[PDB]
Amino acid sequence: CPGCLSFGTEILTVEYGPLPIGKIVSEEINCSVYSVDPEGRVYTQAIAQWHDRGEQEVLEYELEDGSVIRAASDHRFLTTDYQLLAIEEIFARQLDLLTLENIKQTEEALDNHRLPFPLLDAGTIKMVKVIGRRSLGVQRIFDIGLPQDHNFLLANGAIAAN
Repeated sequence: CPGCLSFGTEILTVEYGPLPIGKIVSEEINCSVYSVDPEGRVYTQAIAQWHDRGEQEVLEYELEDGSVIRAASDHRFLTTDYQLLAIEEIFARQLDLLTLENIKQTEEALDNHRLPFPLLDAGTIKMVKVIGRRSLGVQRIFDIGLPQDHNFLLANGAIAAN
């Protein structure tokens, strides 16, 4: 599973705040995530499918802002130019990840505006590079199915594909 994330990957949920994808899938939690459309606007959508994909090769990617992403080398994330590329590629080409700097402040703003709302008007964006990685072997992976755009915001501000 290319678009799978490790158990502990924290997804920013509307109703409960950050929750590990493994928990969301293991309990098949009905909740919504924050996603970005092709026009770069943020909106919420409820999870439609919960997938427990067993195990596969997972790497730990260390980000410039200190956060970390544990996923398959080819998992895609949103870049500063609005391209969904494999994190390994983002590391290899030293591209910048388009991320939200302050989650709390961003969610607060989105609570007082009509959605979808421009991601850049929601909060301050930070362009962070992926500085390194290291194999973790084969680990437990999961994925959630969304009804609209196949991406969602992580607790660290990064936007992961699905």
